[PDB]
Amino acid sequence: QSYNYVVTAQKPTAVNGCVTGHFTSAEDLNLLIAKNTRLEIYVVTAEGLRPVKEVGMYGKIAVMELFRPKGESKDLLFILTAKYNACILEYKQSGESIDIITRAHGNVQDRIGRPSETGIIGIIDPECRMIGLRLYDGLFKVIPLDRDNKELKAFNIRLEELHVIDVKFLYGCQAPTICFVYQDPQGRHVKTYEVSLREKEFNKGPWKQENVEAEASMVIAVPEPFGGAIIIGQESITYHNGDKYLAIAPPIIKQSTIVCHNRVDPNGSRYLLGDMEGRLFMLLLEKEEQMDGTVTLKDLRVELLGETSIAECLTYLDNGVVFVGSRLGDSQLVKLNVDSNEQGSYVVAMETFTNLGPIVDMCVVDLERQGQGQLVTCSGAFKEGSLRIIRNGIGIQKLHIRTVPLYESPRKICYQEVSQCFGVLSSRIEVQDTTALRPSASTQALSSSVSSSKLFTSFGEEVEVHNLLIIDQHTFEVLHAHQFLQNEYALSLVSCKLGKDPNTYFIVGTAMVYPEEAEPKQGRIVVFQYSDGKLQTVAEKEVKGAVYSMVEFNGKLLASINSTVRLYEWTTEKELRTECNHYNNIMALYLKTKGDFILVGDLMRSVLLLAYKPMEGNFEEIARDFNPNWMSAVEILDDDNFLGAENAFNLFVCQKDSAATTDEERQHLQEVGLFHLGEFVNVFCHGSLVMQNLGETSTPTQGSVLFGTVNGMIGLVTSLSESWYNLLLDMQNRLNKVIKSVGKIEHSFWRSFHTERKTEPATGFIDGDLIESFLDISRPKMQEVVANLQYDDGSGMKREATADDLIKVVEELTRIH
Amino acid sequence: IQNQNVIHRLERRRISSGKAGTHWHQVRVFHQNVFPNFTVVNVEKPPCFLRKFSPDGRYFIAFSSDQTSLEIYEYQGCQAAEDLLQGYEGEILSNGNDQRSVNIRGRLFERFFVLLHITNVAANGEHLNRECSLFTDDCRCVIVGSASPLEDYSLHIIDLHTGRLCDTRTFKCDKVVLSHNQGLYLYKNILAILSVQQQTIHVFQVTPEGTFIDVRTILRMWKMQLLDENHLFIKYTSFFVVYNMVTTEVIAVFENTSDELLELFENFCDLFRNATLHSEVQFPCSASSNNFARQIQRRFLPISAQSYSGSPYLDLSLFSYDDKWVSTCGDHPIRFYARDSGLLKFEIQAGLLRRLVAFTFHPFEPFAISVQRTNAEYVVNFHMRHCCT
Amino acid sequence: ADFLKGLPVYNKSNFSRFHAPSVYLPTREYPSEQIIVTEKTNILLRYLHQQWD
Repeated sequence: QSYNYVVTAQKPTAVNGCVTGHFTSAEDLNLLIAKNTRLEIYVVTAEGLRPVKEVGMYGKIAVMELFRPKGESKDLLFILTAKYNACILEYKQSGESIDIITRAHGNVQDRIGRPSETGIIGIIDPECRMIGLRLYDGLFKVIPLDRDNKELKAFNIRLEELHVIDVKFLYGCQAPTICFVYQDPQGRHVKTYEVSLREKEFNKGPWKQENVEAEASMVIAVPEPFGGAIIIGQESITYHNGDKYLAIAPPIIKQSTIVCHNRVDPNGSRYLLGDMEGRLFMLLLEKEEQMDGTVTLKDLRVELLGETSIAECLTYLDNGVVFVGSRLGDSQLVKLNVDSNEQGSYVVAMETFTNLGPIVDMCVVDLERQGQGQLVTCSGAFKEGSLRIIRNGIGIQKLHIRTVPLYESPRKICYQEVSQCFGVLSSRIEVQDTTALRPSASTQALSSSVSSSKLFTSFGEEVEVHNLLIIDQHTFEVLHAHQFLQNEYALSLVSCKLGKDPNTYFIVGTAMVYPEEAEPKQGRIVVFQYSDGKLQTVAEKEVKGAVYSMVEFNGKLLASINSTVRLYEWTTEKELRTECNHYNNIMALYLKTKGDFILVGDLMRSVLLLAYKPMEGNFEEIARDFNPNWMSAVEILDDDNFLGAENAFNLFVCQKDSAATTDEERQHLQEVGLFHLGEFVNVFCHGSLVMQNLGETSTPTQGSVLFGTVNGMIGLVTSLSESWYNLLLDMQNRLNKVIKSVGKIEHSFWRSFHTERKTEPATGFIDGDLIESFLDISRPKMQEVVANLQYDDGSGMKREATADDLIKVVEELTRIH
Repeated sequence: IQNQNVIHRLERRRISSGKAGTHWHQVRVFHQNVFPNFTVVNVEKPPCFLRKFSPDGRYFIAFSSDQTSLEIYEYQGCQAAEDLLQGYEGEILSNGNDQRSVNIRGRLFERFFVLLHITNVAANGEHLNRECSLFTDDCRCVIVGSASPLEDYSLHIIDLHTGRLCDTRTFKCDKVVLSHNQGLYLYKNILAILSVQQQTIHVFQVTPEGTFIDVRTILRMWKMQLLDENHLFIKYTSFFVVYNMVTTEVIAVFENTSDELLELFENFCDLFRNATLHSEVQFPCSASSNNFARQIQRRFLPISAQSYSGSPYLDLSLFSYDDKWVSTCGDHPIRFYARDSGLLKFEIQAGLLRRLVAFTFHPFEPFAISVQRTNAEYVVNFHMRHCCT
Repeated sequence: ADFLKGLPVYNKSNFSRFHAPSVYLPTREYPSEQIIVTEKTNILLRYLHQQWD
């Protein structure tokens, strides 16, 4: 039916979690980084980070903990995946050969149980007695770390609280004691329990429940001799240890929320904190010794050290070097200095690590007109927002990324070849008096304009100012900046000729956004012409809703205003005029076209295929997918195959069943392909990053669709012939036997389609990573794979395959990316 | 004040997928933006008794006027009638004298539901039970039944996609409470039938292809529930018993007023409910799993099969609403406010602008029907999302 | 800044020569010593069995 081939051009780059320990031996200090499905292992040396290994896992790493139980010479690594595959791994080395063995593996998924709002939480006792997992509301799963038993019996303890914010294991307890923050109708409180493995229960905790700040959201376990725990909220920081209780409310931290923390000293005298604005604080615990030699807390003191990237995770490595793992921007290796620099900051950056995520929008442009596609992406958010230009080539061929920082959030991008410029929607945050928080690109433009439309909050609130930026294509300098009306958000952006008008216009769909209203009730379709270095509002149309997406459709304007898909004609007086409407939608978020066909991707109703009838001047619903899915991107592979990425990290392909006999059966699209990508796809676009020379006609694939995801991943989807699909599916089945997985997760289980409503094995898709991994296994193993396999050598008949045949076949497959 | 506007949530979703395991709530919160904000009154309705949607929501079940044939419709979606309502800005479509209003009320039902199959299953003078309907985990088939006096009872399994009757069992002398799935229970392709007159519990597993295979046959029994494939929960009269049919051992007994029984129910009401067994990712709402649900329960068995819809608008984690009417006729419309800010979001009203009332929500879509029933007269209204553009 | 002296040091030479990876392809079948199995019976019935004791 559908024969697709999915491969990765750029591996995920967004850092999800960072840990440090003694993993490779008892003497190396290892930094372990989880980039979605990847686990990177570096050794801290005199030269910095020495990349030692990289492990691909068959799941999304949610938890990463290093623990060294008694009787172990070095650390074991616990990894839980998003499909609940749990694996305890040991790093083993035999000189030149590195073996990452799986000490234990299992699946800890529970069929019944509501996923918690705050997500998967995995903690390990300081004495390495147990692993605790918060996966569902009112349940705590305990995995005891025994040695003699053949099986690790993980059991559940009923957790009385139902809304847990954060859990931790306390230090200095003769029994494993947990401390957690929970929310109830009475507010937020902090509680402690003790884990009894024999009774399989929770006994009363060491110290009492306490009412805490309304925004208390982080729990830190302070090691001995201090003990206790620090509860961190939005406006105050508290310390609780039995009857001992301290609390401070520093005015410096009130601006934004602290999201990550790390322990600097082994005894917990100093902690690192990072907040959403990108600032780095040092929490200090001042100790006082009693006459009997005991050590007790005296006061808490917070200092501001400077600004870093927006930190998803922090990890103090050594000698004042801190790894700032960023999700919205480039990760960093930064150094804390004793004395501040000229700018009054103790923090000085040393190294930066590229992060393409979140890829919010992207376009394929032949900038140099050499016939090769370059990818221009709107990456990052807040002060990290930028444009990334991605080329394929030699500095072997790799991907080369150039960064153009904007210091504000880019939303949409479109390319206007006649003007030799890009149009970028962007937004920035201002404090209501409104004043800009920091200088950005929308404020350093050479020339700027403000909306003059007359067609249409408390102190301290944050308001978004949206701008349309005209950006040069050579220097990537912000030529022009157009600030829209107050409380107006620019959502969609297209660049097209309209009607018989020879002028190329930028077209922006906007909306009026107020916090109390659930949905926009007004919007504008504004047609600008960028000429003479100046942007002028050629036309503007008031519409009754947010213009979510617009695409040029055979010289007309196809727009989506709330649940309406409207067609506009560009008249002779150069104003828009409605031609036809299609109202049957919940929310027409995504629009694609091919010929006279429109693929509408809805918020929750999957895809729908309409056709414009030229001789009637109206739409007609050709067919629609009746399986509900939460789309995030749509694409039309060909006239009968429609691709779609949904919310739970899955890809599917629907087919216009032309073989149906009744018009009723032709109204349904059949889900001919299912696949679990493991990424949230933001953008699909037709194109390729490689040279499409005349000699490339020998490729067995047809089509090429790039997709950009939140985690900085870039992937490629192509189509195979039936015989090629069969051959590569046989390859898949045999490689699933030859290659053993880290953590021992079955590839078929990993790639299986899995949503809130259904779970089916992947069909009509060929994992390109697994197929390309065939080229690097040992030659005896290749003989094992190729053995007894039947191959069509090209003479029209089938023979016994040889290694060179399938080597050249796969070599041809890897020439598509 | 927090940003409730859907555009904020869309942009936030684009730039971030949240922590691991949270991507389900990132879309569950969208039901606070898109809701059934419009109501059409007194829609023309075919001669059939509507029952409910399938767990996946694709199909709709009705019982014909002959009470011997089952009607299977395909649900076209909650946007199926958007074009008919243009220009009618407002919250309700008042029952008026204008020809457009009566035209809309005459076209709406056929817009929303399309007849697929009419399968005559009843025979020998038996009649289908109005309230008996169970669905398989794959949602490929539906379980129906047909019939203090005693009569011959019959159970059938019907493929929904194709309409073909798959399998049927008969019981010459049987007394089962087929109404509201009282004498029937389904859990993970395990079907249990409860014969009160014969003091019997009978077990089968159902095949994915839709056939019955016998498993086993086992103060007085009153009702039944199945905790899992290894444990029954029986009533006696009251006394509750949890028992194992594999080991034939009584596990536990309880008195109806016992306190440890009450606390265990408070602890595992979710496990007793089995709201959304038809999928691996579940979102139950009960006193056992929600702050507000436990608050209402504390401020104030056995559970019927599939009795709880998984509608997100009925989820207390998202919407504040009065608990009296929806989990006689409601004297007032039911209002739904947001949990985050408390602002009013949408009203639902079953009455024309005592009588029995019934409310049906789509398991996920912003669509609902309301039925008012009397001794001989019915009236149905449609609540659905609507915008004017 | 008196709060930044004496930062923890593991090796005095780490990052002292700083200036501004191979994929692991497992092929040898190494059998896992333990397997992480969950309690097959759910929490309610497990609690009932425990209380039966």
